[PDB]
Amino acid sequence: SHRKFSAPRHGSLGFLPRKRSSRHRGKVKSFPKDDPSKPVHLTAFLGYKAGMTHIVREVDRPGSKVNKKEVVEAVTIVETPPMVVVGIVGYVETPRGLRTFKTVFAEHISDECKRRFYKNWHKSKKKAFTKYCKKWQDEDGKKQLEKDFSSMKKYCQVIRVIAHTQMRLLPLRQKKAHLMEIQVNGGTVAEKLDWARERLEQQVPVNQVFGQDEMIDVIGVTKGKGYKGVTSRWHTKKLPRKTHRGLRKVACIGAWHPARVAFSVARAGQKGYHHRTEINKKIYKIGQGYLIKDGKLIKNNASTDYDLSDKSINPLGGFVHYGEVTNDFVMLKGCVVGTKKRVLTLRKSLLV
Amino acid sequence: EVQVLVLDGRGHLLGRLAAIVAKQVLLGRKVVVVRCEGINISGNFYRNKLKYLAFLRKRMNTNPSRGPYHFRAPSRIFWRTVRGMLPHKTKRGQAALDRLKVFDGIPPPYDKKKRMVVPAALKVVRLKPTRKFAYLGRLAHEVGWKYQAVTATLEEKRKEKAKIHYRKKKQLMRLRKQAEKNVEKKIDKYTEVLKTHGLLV
Amino acid sequence: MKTILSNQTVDIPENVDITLKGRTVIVKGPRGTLRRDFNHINVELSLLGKKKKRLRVDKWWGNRKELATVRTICSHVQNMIKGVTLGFRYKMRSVYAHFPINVVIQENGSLVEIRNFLGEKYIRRVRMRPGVACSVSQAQKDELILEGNDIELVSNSAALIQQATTVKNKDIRKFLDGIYVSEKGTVQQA
Amino acid sequence: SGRLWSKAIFAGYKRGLRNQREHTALLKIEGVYARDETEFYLGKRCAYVYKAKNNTVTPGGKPNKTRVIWGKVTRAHGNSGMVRAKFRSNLPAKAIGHRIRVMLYPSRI
Amino acid sequence: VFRRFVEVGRVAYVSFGPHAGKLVAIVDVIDQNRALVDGPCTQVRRQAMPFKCMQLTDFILKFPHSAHQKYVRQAWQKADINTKWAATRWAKKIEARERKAKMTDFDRFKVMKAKKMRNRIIKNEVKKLQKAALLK
RNA sequence: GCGCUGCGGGAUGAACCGAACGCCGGGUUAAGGCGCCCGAUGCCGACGCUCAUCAGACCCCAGAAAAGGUGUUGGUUGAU
RNA sequence: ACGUCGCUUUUUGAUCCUUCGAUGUCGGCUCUUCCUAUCAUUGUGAAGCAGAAUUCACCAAGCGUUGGAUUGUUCACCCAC
RNA sequence: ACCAUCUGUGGGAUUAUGACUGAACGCCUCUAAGUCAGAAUCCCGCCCAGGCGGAACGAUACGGCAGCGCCGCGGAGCCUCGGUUGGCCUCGGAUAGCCGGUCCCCCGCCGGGGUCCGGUGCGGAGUGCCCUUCGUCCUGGGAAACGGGGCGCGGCCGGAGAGGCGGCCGCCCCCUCGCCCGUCACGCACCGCACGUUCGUGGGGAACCUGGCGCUAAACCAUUCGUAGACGACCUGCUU
Ligand SMILES: COc1ccc(C[C@H]2NC[C@H](O)[C@H]2OC(C)=O)cc1
Ligand SMILES: [K+]
Ligand SMILES: [K+]
Ligand SMILES: [K+]
Ligand SMILES: [Mg+2]
Ligand SMILES: [Mg+2]
Ligand SMILES: [Mg+2]
Ligand SMILES: [Mg+2]
Ligand SMILES: [Mg+2]
Ligand SMILES: [Mg+2]
Ligand SMILES: [Mg+2]
Ligand SMILES: [Mg+2]
Ligand SMILES: [Mg+2]
Ligand SMILES: [Mg+2]
Ligand SMILES: [Mg+2]
Ligand SMILES: [Mg+2]
Ligand SMILES: [Mg+2]
Ligand SMILES: [Mg+2]
Ligand SMILES: [Mg+2]
Ligand SMILES: [Mg+2]
Ligand SMILES: [Mg+2]
Ligand SMILES: [Mg+2]
Ligand SMILES: [Mg+2]
Ligand SMILES: [Mg+2]
Ligand SMILES: [Mg+2]
Ligand SMILES: [Mg+2]
Ligand SMILES: [Mg+2]
Ligand SMILES: [Mg+2]
Ligand SMILES: [Mg+2]
Ligand SMILES: [Mg+2]
Ligand SMILES: [Mg+2]
Ligand SMILES: [Mg+2]
Ligand SMILES: [Mg+2]
Ligand SMILES: [Mg+2]
Ligand SMILES: [Mg+2]
Repeated sequence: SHRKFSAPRHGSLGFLPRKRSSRHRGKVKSFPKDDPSKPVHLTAFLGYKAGMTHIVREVDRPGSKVNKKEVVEAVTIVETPPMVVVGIVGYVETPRGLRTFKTVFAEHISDECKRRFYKNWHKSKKKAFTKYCKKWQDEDGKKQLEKDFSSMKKYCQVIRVIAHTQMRLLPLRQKKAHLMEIQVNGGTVAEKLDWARERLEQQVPVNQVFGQDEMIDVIGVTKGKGYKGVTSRWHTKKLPRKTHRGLRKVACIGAWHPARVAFSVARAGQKGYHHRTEINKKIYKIGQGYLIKDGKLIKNNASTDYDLSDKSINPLGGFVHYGEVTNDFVMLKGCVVGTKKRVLTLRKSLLV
Repeated sequence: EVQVLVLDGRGHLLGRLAAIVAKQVLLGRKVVVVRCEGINISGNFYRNKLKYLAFLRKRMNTNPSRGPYHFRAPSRIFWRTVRGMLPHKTKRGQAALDRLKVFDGIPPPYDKKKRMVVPAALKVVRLKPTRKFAYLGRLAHEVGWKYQAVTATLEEKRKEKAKIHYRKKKQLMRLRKQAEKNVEKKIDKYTEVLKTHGLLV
Repeated sequence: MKTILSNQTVDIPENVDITLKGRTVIVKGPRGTLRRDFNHINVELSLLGKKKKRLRVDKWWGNRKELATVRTICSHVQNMIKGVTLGFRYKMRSVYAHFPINVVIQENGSLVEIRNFLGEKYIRRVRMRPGVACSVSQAQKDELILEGNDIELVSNSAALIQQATTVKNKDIRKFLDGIYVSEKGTVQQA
Repeated sequence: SGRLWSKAIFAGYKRGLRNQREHTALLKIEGVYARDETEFYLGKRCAYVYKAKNNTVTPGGKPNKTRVIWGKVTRAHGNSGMVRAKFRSNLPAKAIGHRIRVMLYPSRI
Repeated sequence: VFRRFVEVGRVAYVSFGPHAGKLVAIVDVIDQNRALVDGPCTQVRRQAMPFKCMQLTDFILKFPHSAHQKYVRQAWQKADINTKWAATRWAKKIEARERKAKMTDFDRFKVMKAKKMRNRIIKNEVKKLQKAALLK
């Protein structure tokens, strides 16, 4: 018979399965649509969740009760040292999807990037790309690389740069660099290759990818919680105290028929450490890293036009469980997924 | 007969072509079907779209991941039609099914091969001119096929190349008709032998 | 039954040139060129005469339904002959009780913006079909002139305007507000 | 040298729908798609030529991998050029869809 | 667009059936499916014959509908359809097919030797025209 | 008739349709079929009727009525 | 209205085919899914539709349909949103 | 922890319906052919997972004379799986129509269009075309001599949808045989008989010998980390 009282289902079936993410680094499942009219530009960036503080600002929202009034808004600090472009990858549109056409790497690869290629760097001979790099010097290699760039020019429709973070500038135990592909939008494919070739081995600051007052998306892996019951994983109503055999359960996991447990019923299992893509996280401040100017160290990235105090974004005593933020950072309104020290993928908005 | 039978799917009716293909793969005879997007289905489009939407509703209730797989590509739709016409739960049927290759558009290497039609399944032959029919390409595009535009772009490229090849053939054939007229005295006697036995008219 | 033969013949003015590419009809006249494709109807089109031309539509062995398209094609061709000689002029009138309907023409008759329909702050942007020019009448107020060569394009453009100004959630027997087609005519008078 | 035999496919065994008679085979011969065209092939020797692991004696040659099951076309089957054939041993089911050689002898033309 | 019409006097070539490969004249039309045909000079007596086995030719005789076979024969011989039909490429294509199916084993050998030679003389002249056009 | 009974057909099924049974070869059928599963129409089968945005599709048998249609196809009675 | 044709298995009956070397019985609670003969919400047609409100009908089950007093209650009834 | 705080989205075909043009039915008609607007529905996108599904790229095992790669279609032999018994190297498509070939105009030696001329039961035809196997000798005509044959060499161009293939040029060597019809005889002619003929120097697993060229790694465990965790798994660090 029908359930006496109507009630919404507990949880969303659009985030199934609730399994531990197969990847630790956030993956850009969809890059922004390419408008050839736009200038050549990167669409994503990698940052690290340092921690959260709060700000005070005046709101210009006509018709609101906070119009021309000051509010306190929580913000998240994402440390974004410049990324190094170490490769270009081309994609061809096929009736089976997008296919990796050709990959060209730069001549010089840092040990930060090279650590990504090894499970045990300590025991390795660090031979990765040792023979590949000679292509940039040998005459035969130079022609072969030019054939690759021309073939990518002629056949590829999607051009992406392979860039890596600089883990040496971060206060983390990890020295292995997170590498990712960042799509290059704008311009023609020929302009994409010309633009990407110049950036090879170069650094790209975060302020060249994102701007002030921009709605961006944050992609990353949520905080892991381990094995969780239905009460915590799916937020099902707790059963009465008198319940025998335990009460942190779902009482009925299905009708007699169909004679199988359905996939839509709440079950115990892994909670957290799920890949997620939150959107419309506004950029409040693109902070500058510590700078050495004419002998002295400039670190007043937390000073505003109304609080001229010479202080850094670092809270007194440093960010808890993260460290000190000395590089460029992005101040995002609200919270984002992941623990402290979690690598986050910052993507431009897919929407208008 | 040929080792591999390459069939152009354009202008053909889905079920009629599937019946012919299913028999051939059961008799050995590796078959390759191309341009499955060009396959037609009898009846107006909306009726056929309703039929396939009704197919999407069939999912295992307890676990749709195990339930029927709704393949959106015109190639896979035709492939599933053929599978329904085979004993695909036996080794004989499975081996027969492996002998069939289906492609949307004409991929290499079959784009530079002569493609054969099946007049018993051709729409111009099997359907009255006043009956409505549906295109498998449009039907698939509206049930979740993503690569209608990419296939259409690549097919236009292939057709450009095939016309250059045809212009070359017409040039070569015009020259061969010129060649025969020049050397007609030297091949007169050989021409009569062909004419005597009906090899020429 | 299946009738053996059913044909209707349409005359052609001396200033009009019609060429046939199979079932495609190309009509050329002083006002321009109109092309229509009739590949969806299995009929035979022929041109008769040399000093004065004449188009004939033939249908062999058709059922009752196939029989009906013979006059349909002939009427379509006569409309095309009308379009390239005299054109089509669909006059629309704006009817309003209280709030006047303000129509401004943009992009040389290609975009029609309708304002203050029923007092709404919503501006209606209606895009004319290609080859159709909309204008505001100068002789009489509250009147729009739609001019084009294809009756179907001109009339569909008028239909788009008419259904743009639709009263909702109100008794439409009262609230007779909108822009309505008042006259169907030709740019030139014979 | 040349083919000297006609190509045929072991389509399957004589059968209804739920009963199979393995002592009789059904053959499809290329070029023969009408019943009236099967009269040439009636009585012709049929061979299922396959290979195994062990060597077996070869008439007029050295032992090799090749083995043959010998048969003969017995009658036409249906209206579509199929023929019935009986082989000295019942054809193995693995041969369905494979090649059967239809010889040109015993000749009567 | 049509050029060949079923009418009284139209000469049709029978494709299949008892009289396959013969010419007949349409004497009258029974209904939409059958016509009254009569080949007096082609050894096909007057009888009904469906349009499905008839292939219209470009020959029309002048005699009134349902006329006696005598007047059909007179018109057939007056226009002399038999020789005119034989002169057409349609008939020549037919007789070429009969010859080709009639080829004995020796004839097939002789035709092939002629093919190994004629196609080869044509091939060289084609190559010469390739080279001549390239220079020009 | 089933029960006591297999077998061909009816997808499947105690009763339906054919037919009742030693172990086999050849031939031919019944009821039932012959697009493909799946043996057989791969006949240049015959004459129509029907378009369904819930078409229809074979005893038992496994879905439908009153009522209505200016859909279409025949036919009846009148009338100009 | 008098008549008359139906559909459903959400009531009760009728029957006794299955289960008596046993298929745990009412109600609630918890939870999922499904049906539509749609209460609301999206798009609409009609009115004895001036507006507002309301009623009838169509596409339509995507989404929602609650907090309590009495009662073991299903069902009722009332308070309030 | 709504007991604090942040974020939640774009298309498409269309339903109902309302229409356009328009016959059936000289009028009319949203429908018959044709066409338009159209929604919490539907399908896709966004988002979650990622096939007994692919892709691109890196590094590929040393003082042992070891392991390996590639070439030399290098030499044999072995075990093991067998199927097959010439090729077709491609316009687009129309079907109440189509195909081929030319003289003029414009897109720039192209291509398109307008005439004109042929073909159309498709003969510039898949009911088709191509190739062809007995070999050799003597010997004469044709045909050819702008010729054949060589992972023989080097170079160039084209092909990315799954290119995994195709063509051209330069040179060197070699033969003037190759293909039609003739002269001339010979080959085990194995004494009527089956699995013969081909792809093919087939695919696979090894174990040798042989010459040249080329390479000297990483994974896992253990340890550590705690962005992770029931255990596995997962993120990390380990002489600049
Ligand atoms: C009056 O309500 C009831 C009467 C009987 C039963 C039990 C039976 N139901 C089916 C079986 O025959 C038997 O089940 C068992 C385990 O004995 C349950 C409720
Ligand atoms: K319930
Ligand atoms: K043997
Ligand atoms: K019981
Ligand atoms: Mg409910
Ligand atoms: Mg994606
Ligand atoms: Mg208790
Ligand atoms: Mg879905
Ligand atoms: Mg999907
Ligand atoms: Mg109201
Ligand atoms: Mg209005
Ligand atoms: Mg008993
Ligand atoms: Mg008895
Ligand atoms: Mg019995
Ligand atoms: Mg049975
Ligand atoms: Mg049944
Ligand atoms: Mg028997
Ligand atoms: Mg019978
Ligand atoms: Mg059956
Ligand atoms: Mg069969
Ligand atoms: Mg009543
Ligand atoms: Mg009971
Ligand atoms: Mg029990
Ligand atoms: Mg029991
Ligand atoms: Mg139980
Ligand atoms: Mg309760
Ligand atoms: Mg309903
Ligand atoms: Mg629901
Ligand atoms: Mg109580
Ligand atoms: Mg909360
Ligand atoms: Mg829309
Ligand atoms: Mg109208
Ligand atoms: Mg409508
Ligand atoms: Mg629309
Ligand atoms: Mg062999």
